Amino acid sequence: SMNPPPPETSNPNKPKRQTNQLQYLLRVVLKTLWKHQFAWPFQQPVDAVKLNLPDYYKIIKTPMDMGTIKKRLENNYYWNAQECIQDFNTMFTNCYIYNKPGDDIVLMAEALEKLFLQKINELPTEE
Ligand SMILES: COc1ccc(S(=O)(=O)N2CCOCC2)cc1NC(=O)c1[nH]c(C)c2c1CCCCC2=O
Repeated sequence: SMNPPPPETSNPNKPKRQTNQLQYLLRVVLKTLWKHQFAWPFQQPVDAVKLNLPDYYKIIKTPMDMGTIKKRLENNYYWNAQECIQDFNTMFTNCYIYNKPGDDIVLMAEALEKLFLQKINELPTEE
């Protein structure tokens, strides 16, 4: 089976804005996770073809990854900070759905999620 197309990163029909919360999500939250030592499994969509995981997209129907989130922020895809925070949480939830306690990917996701929470708990004030 094929990979699905990656999630849309630009919608030409959506209005666009810059906010301090969106700046924080890209330049502080995403950036901090992007340069972490456990970021590499989460920097792009799971390639179930090359990795030979034919059941991944039978189990994961809302795939999400930091490469997609990064592009969404850079393309002003998100109007509300909540839309971006939901994508991060979907990415982590997918990991814990597909994988088991003691898996190396689970320990990596847990460390990244701890850091995500520390950064998102300092989300700046809304305009
Ligand atoms: C054995 O697994 C890999 C081996 C090499 C590479 S790779 O970085 O060398 N490379 C990626 C681009 O295609 C060429 C190979 C990646 C991965 N894997 C991931 O990235 C990844 N991420 C998640 C979220 C996941 C996974 C796979 C584990 C279970 C599902 C699962 O939850």
